[PDB]
Amino acid sequence: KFTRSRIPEKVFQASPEDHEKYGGDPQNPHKLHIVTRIKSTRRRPYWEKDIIKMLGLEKAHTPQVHKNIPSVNAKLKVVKHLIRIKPLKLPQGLPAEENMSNTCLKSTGELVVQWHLKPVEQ
Amino acid sequence: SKAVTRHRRVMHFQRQKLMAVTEYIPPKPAIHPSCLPSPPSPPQEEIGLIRLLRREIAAVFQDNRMIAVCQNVALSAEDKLLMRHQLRKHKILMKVFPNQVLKPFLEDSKYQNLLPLFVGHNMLLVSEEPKVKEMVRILRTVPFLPLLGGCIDDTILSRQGFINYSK
Amino acid sequence: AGGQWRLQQGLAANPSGYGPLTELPDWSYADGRPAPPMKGQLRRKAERETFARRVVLLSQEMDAGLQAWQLRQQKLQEEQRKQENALKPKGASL
Amino acid sequence: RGRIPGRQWIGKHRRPRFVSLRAKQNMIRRLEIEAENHYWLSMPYMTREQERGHAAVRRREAFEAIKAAATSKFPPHRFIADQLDHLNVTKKWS
RNA sequence: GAAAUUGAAACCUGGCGCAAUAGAUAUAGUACCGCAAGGGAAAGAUGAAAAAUUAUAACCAAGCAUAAUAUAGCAAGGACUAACCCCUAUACCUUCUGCAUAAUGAAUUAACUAGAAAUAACUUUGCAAGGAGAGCCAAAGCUAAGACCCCCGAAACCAGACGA
RNA sequence: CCGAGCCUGGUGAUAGCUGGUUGUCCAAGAUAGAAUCUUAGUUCAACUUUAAAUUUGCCCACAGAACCCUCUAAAUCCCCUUGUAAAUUUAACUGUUAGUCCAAAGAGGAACAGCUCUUUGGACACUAGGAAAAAACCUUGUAGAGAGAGUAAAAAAUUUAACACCCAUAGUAGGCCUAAAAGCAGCCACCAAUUAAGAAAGCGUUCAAGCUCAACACAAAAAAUCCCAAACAUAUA
RNA sequence: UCUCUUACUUUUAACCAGUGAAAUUGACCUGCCCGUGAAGAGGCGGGCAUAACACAGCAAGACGAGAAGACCCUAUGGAGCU
RNA sequence: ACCUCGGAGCAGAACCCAACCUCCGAGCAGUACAUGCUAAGACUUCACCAGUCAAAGCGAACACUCAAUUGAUCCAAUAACUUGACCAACGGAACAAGUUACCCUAGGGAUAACAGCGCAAUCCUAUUCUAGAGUCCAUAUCAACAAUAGGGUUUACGACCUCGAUGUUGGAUCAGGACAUCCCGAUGGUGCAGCCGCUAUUAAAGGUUCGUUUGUUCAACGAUUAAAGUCCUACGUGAUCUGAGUUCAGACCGGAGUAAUCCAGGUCGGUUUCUAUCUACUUUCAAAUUCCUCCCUGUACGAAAGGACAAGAGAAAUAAGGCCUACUUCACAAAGCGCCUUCCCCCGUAAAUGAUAUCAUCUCAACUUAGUAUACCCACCCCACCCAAGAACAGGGUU
Ligand code: FES
Ligand SMILES: [K+]
Ligand SMILES: [K+]
Ligand SMILES: [K+]
Ligand SMILES: [K+]
Ligand SMILES: [Mg+2]
Ligand SMILES: [Mg+2]
Ligand SMILES: [Mg+2]
Ligand SMILES: [Mg+2]
Ligand SMILES: [Mg+2]
Ligand SMILES: [Mg+2]
Ligand SMILES: [Mg+2]
Ligand SMILES: [Mg+2]
Ligand SMILES: [Mg+2]
Ligand SMILES: [Mg+2]
Ligand SMILES: [Mg+2]
Ligand SMILES: [Mg+2]
Ligand SMILES: [Mg+2]
Ligand SMILES: [Mg+2]
Ligand SMILES: [Mg+2]
Ligand SMILES: [Mg+2]
Ligand SMILES: [Mg+2]
Ligand SMILES: [Mg+2]
Ligand SMILES: [Mg+2]
Ligand SMILES: [Mg+2]
Ligand SMILES: [Mg+2]
Ligand SMILES: [Mg+2]
Ligand SMILES: [Mg+2]
Ligand SMILES: [Mg+2]
Ligand SMILES: [Mg+2]
Ligand SMILES: [Mg+2]
Ligand SMILES: [Mg+2]
Ligand SMILES: [Mg+2]
Ligand SMILES: [Mg+2]
Ligand SMILES: [Mg+2]
Ligand SMILES: [Mg+2]
Repeated sequence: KFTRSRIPEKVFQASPEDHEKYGGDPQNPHKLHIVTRIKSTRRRPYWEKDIIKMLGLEKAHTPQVHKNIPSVNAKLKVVKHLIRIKPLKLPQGLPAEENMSNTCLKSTGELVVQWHLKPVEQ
Repeated sequence: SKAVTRHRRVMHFQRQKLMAVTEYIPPKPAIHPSCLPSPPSPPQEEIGLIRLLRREIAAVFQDNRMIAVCQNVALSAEDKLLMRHQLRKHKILMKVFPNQVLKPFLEDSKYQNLLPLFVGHNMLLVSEEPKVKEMVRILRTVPFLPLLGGCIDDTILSRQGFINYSK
Repeated sequence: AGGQWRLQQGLAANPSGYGPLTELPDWSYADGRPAPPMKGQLRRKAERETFARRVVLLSQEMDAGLQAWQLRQQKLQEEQRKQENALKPKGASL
Repeated sequence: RGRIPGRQWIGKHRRPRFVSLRAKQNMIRRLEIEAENHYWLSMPYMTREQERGHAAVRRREAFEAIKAAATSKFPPHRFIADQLDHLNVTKKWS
């Protein structure tokens, strides 16, 4: 019979060679996720379809921001083969009230607060 | 069909792709080991037979003074034993030693110029008393038996030297 | 074509996504007066603001919930101290 | 010649299917993306204890909005102006 | 499926009936069919004047004619300078898990041919502890309206007649 | 058109059966079962629809759910957080339930069937692209226009068999048993002359003879109309 | 009758003239091979062939046409008979 | 045989979960005699109907055991309390069996037989293995336990397609195709002297008979032949034919049944429609196979008995294509029983030279050798007549 999957805890245990490969820091884990569905919920079990709806991943290739917390991570580990997970980086910091209209999420995972649409003078 | 079948059941395409991707890849060295200079072979301990021959060979050159070097032709065993019986009558021995054992002995020794003689099947005719005259007539029975040479009393002599010494 | 190269340059795999080619207004008046914003650009601005406001809301909520847990742990530590001050031993100990 | 008994891709004797070179590359590309997902799920920002109760107020308020909308369902008001405006169908010139 | 009991107005000269495949079958129970009982049609179209035929002009179904056909293919679509040539495309309905299916039905044109009922509930008005133009219902009901329930086909059975 | 004439009437007989069931547009919308003179049907439930009321629903952290029983199974049930927005009850009824194939666990058959029968999940009866054509495999869904763009799945590999050179006399036909069986019909022991040789590993003799070797030296394929895209080992993924 | 058929006449036949049906018919601009598919393809896939066109023959195909065929099964459908 | 109810396996861990499934049962008995009266809250065999547990209270003492051990409503009985069906078809109709090929109607490819298709248990074939037969000897042949693949000819299994006009079998006609070759051809081995044989590789160009009983397919034997191949093709072909066996109504024999009536048996008889719309096709312009006799030759071979190759000749037969001088059916002609003509190799192997691997070795090494096409057809007056030309048209002649 085909049923759900219990992923062993050892799978989600980053090795020291992985921190030098993906650029992450275990001492200072990132605060927010950037989840993007890259696979169809079709031909997948119904429980995977429901979790996609709960995470707001209906439309494909539409980035969504989630919190890096165990309860949210629990849902991600179920549909981890249908989404792309990237950390959210803040080179300029959290957007303020005056920077809401100037935000832009680049493909690298960084959210800039000054989207000037102007070539760099440097 | 059943999970286990007598014939090889066809795998699902997703499973078949998984098997193909997860195939063993042997490590490939940057330079093939055969082309690189191989390390020197480990030393080979000498066989007890080889070190036994050296002691026996050294005795021959020291005990008996006359040594005759000849080519051990492919004579019939009946004719080869009969000549040995004729040589035993005149107290003449017919000793045969391998070249790969005898050559190294003569490489560093007094009898250093006898090295080129031992090429192929060779036999040694030795005796304490140099009965050259009695030996020559025995070897004249077979015209195809060559007398390479010898060394009598620490003096190297050719076949003609034995003929002169016999007379 | 070229989607992989663009992602390595910090751009979008699809050039129509964002950048000068798409975000800029497609036309303007001859006098120089700016054109009214296009419908697609207005939709993207609203979508980006909602994404930005969610990022601020999610980050603030985690910090607010982290301070509360830190405060409760401090409160639990203090409660142990208060109970110890009650009365002094007597009898064998004195 | 070359008949496959029954249907092609079902049955005991099916038409053999082989994995192409790009098919292997596509699967490897998928694996690399998911292998990176395992890395980012191994570093939670907060533990289970810290996370607890950090969004109870927002979740409670969110459902109260659903209850308010669900309990506000009622027929719309009926105005007397709209009933009289149907008499305009017979408006004409003198 | 009652009865006691209760008690009703009542002005023929009309039509949100049909208009020649409709309305009676009806131009007629004739033609025609059957030994008999019995069954049972079809259709007509000028004008004030035919004692104006110099007449009741044009256009309109399928079917033809005007005007046979040119590689290739569910006959079309995307197109194109251009009909074809190029590219793409497994007729329709019904019955089945599944029909391009070599499963059913249809040559085609025109006309005709198949969802009727208000108990409850709902919706919208009136009045309201009452509602209703006797009766009936009522612990917010009661009165009124609106809004849901097809067509063709057996082999048979019985009664009375007509036939050797 | 006589296993019961024809005609009229009852009669618009009845048919759980067959066929048909007429304008436009939008929306929601599929596979648990039980009973049945019942399995070509119907009723109820499940599911589905609308309206209405209400508040939790789904996901799920520990904790928790048996012993005789180690297929010590995959995994459920319960379940706060959390992610989310549904769920329950009330009112009114219709309709579907002669299912398929794929993956997986296990039955029946033959560890056959496009076989039959359960369970979990997917797809199909909902669109499109790709597997040659293709209901069930893979990619992918919420709907329009464009002579824009980025991508998903997506192109089968493989060609297999050379090989020793030279040499060999002898205590002996080792005894037993056998017509005689001698290294080789069988057997008990397997020492030994000689630089170096099995009281013999195979052949050939009724038995012997003869021979070689050991020793010194030097991995297939064949069916019926007619094979079947054309091809191409070498310009930087 | 056949080995083993053959000749001839008549009718039919074909052509000219006159008269003039019927079953049939989703639409067809109606090819072959191989493969595929609801398991037997003129229409799908891959190859090959291919100006148009009437008349006369032929009967392999169009699961050809003609009476919901015969044949088994179903119905709380009929009838005869015992 | 089975139909209701319960337990165990499938169903391994909450519940649930099917057969033709894999196993065993139950239709009771016993102890009570408060096995009394009432009442919160729950379970529930996937609905309903039924079924199960139960605190407290009243009243007494000081929710019986058992997995199943059961039957609704109506009705009847009864003062009442209560009781009543192997209604076992067990969600139960108050009470009803056979037969129909004399059959009828409505449907069904949900569903049978024939066929097609799936599958390869069975069947069939080749290799692998080397035990064992073959005087000796696995491998001239043959073959066990098995193994590895292929084939889709039988017997089965599946019920997917066809129930709104194919009965099936066999024969006649004409056949196309496969090669796993019966014959002709080529070539290894042989327990191959020569003839005969056996076996293996190659070869599908050509051929593969006529009869008696039988519906026959097949088979039996009759005579032959170089041989009388195995199959497939809608178990080819039935809008080409046959209707003998089976199949509808009649009847008989034997059998079953009270009878009606039935039959995997025997016997007799028994309607086989169609005017071609479409596709395809309608002179493959022309290369032939085989036997016998003779010669070589009574030669090689053999001790004799026996007895061949290759090459050449003759004769005959069929097949293909023509013709009418005879013969014959017949007569300005057609026709055969008559006459005439007929033209290529076949690549399985057998050997040289010669390296890898200084020999040798025929070479999926370079190389060498043996077997490794022709003919026919070809122009461009026409009214009408004639014609050896012809359905029409076309074609030839008209001097
Ligand atoms: S190529 Fe390096 S040893 Fe030959
Ligand atoms: K029924
Ligand atoms: K035909
Ligand atoms: K019953
Ligand atoms: K037919
Ligand atoms: Mg299975
Ligand atoms: Mg097929
Ligand atoms: Mg009328
Ligand atoms: Mg017209
Ligand atoms: Mg085309
Ligand atoms: Mg009567
Ligand atoms: Mg009379
Ligand atoms: Mg009559
Ligand atoms: Mg009716
Ligand atoms: Mg919709
Ligand atoms: Mg009953
Ligand atoms: Mg040797
Ligand atoms: Mg005519
Ligand atoms: Mg007609
Ligand atoms: Mg055409
Ligand atoms: Mg075909
Ligand atoms: Mg085709
Ligand atoms: Mg024709
Ligand atoms: Mg005909
Ligand atoms: Mg029934
Ligand atoms: Mg229940
Ligand atoms: Mg029952
Ligand atoms: Mg029950
Ligand atoms: Mg009879
Ligand atoms: Mg062959
Ligand atoms: Mg046949
Ligand atoms: Mg036939
Ligand atoms: Mg036929
Ligand atoms: Mg007959
Ligand atoms: Mg008969
Ligand atoms: Mg002839």
